[PDB]
Amino acid sequence: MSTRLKIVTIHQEPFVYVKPTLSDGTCKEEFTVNGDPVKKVICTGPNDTSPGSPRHTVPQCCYGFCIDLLIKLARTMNFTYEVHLVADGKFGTQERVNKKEWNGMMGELLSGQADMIVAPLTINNERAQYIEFSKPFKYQGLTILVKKGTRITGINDPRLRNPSDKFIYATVKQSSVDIYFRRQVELSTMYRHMEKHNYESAAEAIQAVRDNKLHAFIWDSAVLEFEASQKCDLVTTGELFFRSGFGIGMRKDSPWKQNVSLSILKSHENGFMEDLDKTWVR
Amino acid sequence: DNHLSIVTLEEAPFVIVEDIDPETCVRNTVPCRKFVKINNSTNEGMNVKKCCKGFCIDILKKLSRTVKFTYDLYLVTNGKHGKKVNNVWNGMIGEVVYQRAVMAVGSLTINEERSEVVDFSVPFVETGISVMVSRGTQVTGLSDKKFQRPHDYSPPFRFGTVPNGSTERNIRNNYPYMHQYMTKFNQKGVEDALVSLKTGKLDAFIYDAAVLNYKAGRDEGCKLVTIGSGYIFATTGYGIALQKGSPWKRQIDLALLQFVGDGEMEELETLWLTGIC
Ligand SMILES: CCNC(=O)c1c(C)sc2nc(Cc3cccc(C(F)(F)F)c3F)cc(=O)n12
Ligand SMILES: N[C@@H](CCC(=O)O)C(=O)O
Ligand SMILES: [Ca+2]
Repeated sequence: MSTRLKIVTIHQEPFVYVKPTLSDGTCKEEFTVNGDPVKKVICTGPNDTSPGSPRHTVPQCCYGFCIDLLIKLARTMNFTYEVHLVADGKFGTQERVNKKEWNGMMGELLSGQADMIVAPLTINNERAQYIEFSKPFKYQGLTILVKKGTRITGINDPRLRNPSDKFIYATVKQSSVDIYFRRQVELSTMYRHMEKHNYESAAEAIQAVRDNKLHAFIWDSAVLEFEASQKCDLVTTGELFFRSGFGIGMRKDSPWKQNVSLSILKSHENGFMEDLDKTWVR
Repeated sequence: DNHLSIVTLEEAPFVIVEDIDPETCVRNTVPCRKFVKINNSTNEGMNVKKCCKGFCIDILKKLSRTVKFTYDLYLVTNGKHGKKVNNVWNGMIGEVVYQRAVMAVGSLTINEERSEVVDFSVPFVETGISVMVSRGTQVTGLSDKKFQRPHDYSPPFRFGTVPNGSTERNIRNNYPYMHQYMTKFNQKGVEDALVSLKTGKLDAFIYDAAVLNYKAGRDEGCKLVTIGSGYIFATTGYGIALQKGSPWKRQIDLALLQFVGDGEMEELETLWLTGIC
């Protein structure tokens, strides 16, 4: 009987934190430094994160910048919803099967497994051909994460432009960064190295930089800078390249698209988005 | 139905208007007409052939080529960017609302109330509200108590904006005391405001982030600066305004996203917006 919107998200701190529920099935009552209670949602998702493995779905606790944004959107527009984490753990690329298919949250939204994507989902040309993106809720770019001590000028450093098996670098598989390094002819050499080392998740990659398994991680500045400020053993290097925004994703025939963008614009104008930025990102 | 009526407005470096060759539009310029009145006792006037260039004009050239349309570019004469008066829109927004233009190209800020009456493209220039001061002036930003509670200071801080645009609308909505206080310091335009900042008649000038960053970058002697590292309150962007339900939006959005991906936007930023300071 449920007419609730199905929301798909992904584990991606500081936008989406994913934690286990307590034994009673509720979310641990936590507070910000501002003394305000952290709003939390029950989000179902697979427990076994491993690829090509059976997915056992369990209720979990979701919170962060994107959850606070969802709550405001649902409040403003008066919609009911239920949250789940993308079964395959990916953002979403279109891959060759003659036929082509979308994976990640893109695939879930297009199949009908989701009615809206509320995550740090990059707005790019490839996705915009198939889905409606709201006006951006955040404008950021790409940067590089390294272990402290490593010296790199940025993307144009000889250790990246002239690859070798000595210095290993990567990004997340089936993500907008993966799309970008594959589309741009000028990044072909860089992509050929990366396609061999690319990680299943940003968290797996950040941990491998810490464990000296990966030397450089190319990812979203909004995520990398947050990680660098929290883990002082990791530092962001170089200047920002490929600037892009994050947007809410919907199917092209969604009746909510105009009011989702209007709500995002209202939130930028009244300081709500800056409040979220202060609570979670800076 | 490929030949489109397009409205623009002069605002350097986004749209720069020049006189025609004393016979046509040479170089990187495109023709733009401006309706000029014979006098103020009549509605009679004439179209004056001018030449247009700039960051937004280069975007229009790329879109025209990629999306495959031709156009008749004109400069708005009824207001500027867009203001709602008793539910009646003027400026570039008004021209689109009242279907005298298919699209508005320029330094046009995306905001919620304009989005209720027009469709905006994806943003293609990052902007919002910034504060220009003479180097050394101590203000944290738009939320500093000098702005929020001006009369707590002796003498009070003197600050203003150019009224009737998205900056004034935002301040009116968010900071009612600040807005009613600022109105005595309303500036006719950006050139008058900068001169008031230099002649010591103004302490701060609040305006569109993209235009202030450009003006700070070219300021003679680099005396005038934007607070913070060019901090932006009410972050937004410039977008192309199209009529609600426009068949042109899909392709324009796809073309603008394609331009960013290919580094073609970064080139325009290098060519038109960067400066000495
Ligand atoms: C064609 C894709 N556009 C871009 O990659 C892009 C620029 C190239 S400049 C710019 N500026 C913002 C700033 C911004 C931040 C938050 C919210 C908004 C808004 F809601 F107005 F759209 C913004 F425009 C967002 C943004 O995507 N771009
Ligand atoms: N870009 C603004 C004009 C300048 C401003 O008010 O800051 C607008 O579209 O209204
Ligand atoms: Ca779109």
